[PDB]
Amino acid sequence: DDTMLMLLKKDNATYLSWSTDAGNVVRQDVYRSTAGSEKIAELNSSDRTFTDLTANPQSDYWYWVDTVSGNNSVLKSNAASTAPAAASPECKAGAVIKDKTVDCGGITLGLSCSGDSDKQPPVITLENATIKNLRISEKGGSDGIHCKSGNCRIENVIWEDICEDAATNLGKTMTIVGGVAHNTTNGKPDKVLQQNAKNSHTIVQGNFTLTGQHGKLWRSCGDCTNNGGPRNLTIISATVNGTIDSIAGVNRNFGDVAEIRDLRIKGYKEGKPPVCEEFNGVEKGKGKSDKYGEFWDTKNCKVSRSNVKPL
Repeated sequence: DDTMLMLLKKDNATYLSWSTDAGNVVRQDVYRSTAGSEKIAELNSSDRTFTDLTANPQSDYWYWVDTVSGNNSVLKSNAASTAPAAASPECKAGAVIKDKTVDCGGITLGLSCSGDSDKQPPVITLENATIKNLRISEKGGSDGIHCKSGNCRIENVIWEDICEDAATNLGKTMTIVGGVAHNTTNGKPDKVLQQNAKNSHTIVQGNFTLTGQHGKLWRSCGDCTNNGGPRNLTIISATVNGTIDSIAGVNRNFGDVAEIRDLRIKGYKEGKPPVCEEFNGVEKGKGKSDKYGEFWDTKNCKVSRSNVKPL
């Protein structure tokens, strides 16, 4: 077994993100160098990120995560450094990966970033496939990672700067596990997740973390050509350590369901940001998509106020 730990020192914080294949985990421990290191956090079994706000900004640090399994075995990750100093051969910029799992070993990949609104090429295309331990470059964000078909998993990816989208789902299920996505504001509104296919499901888990200044996490298209649903989103666990305009927008009439379980937002107050907003979805050229507002515990917004907590 191995745990791959990566970090992003950015936005006055140090973000840890990792993937592990250790089965049956019950606890995770976070260590930071300073008697060669100290335990700075004890975590649940499912988180795959951690935000360190107590580190000295001027110092360079090393980090470790330990996972504890049911057989009492403790697995230590690689040491990860905030300062600079194995990858699958298929880990290339613009690659199309099919029916397999690919470990990029923490390398950085990227194409370019236009700045225009037209569709940009994905840095990675997944067809019923999984990618893990990858950094998408600041200058080559392009259109991030695409799930083109089947079931895709996106595990421990760090978006240094979202270009067009972070991830786009056309398949059956797209599951994001841990990872960290940075964005800077400003001409389309910024958005993290993109999901145009119907009968589709995007899952966000492992405490996937947004940092910087964001627009929307996710919005089912309100006025697209051949619009319809259901388009589904499930946030098992996520953290927004920064600003964001809104979380999830669903079309009430097309059966979209946003289910949100464990959402943490910096300085969260009800309505700031709105969490689940319901809209009327329309066909392109047949009016605008009206906003009904923010809702809780409805057929389309499966989220309770207890599912969202400040930070």
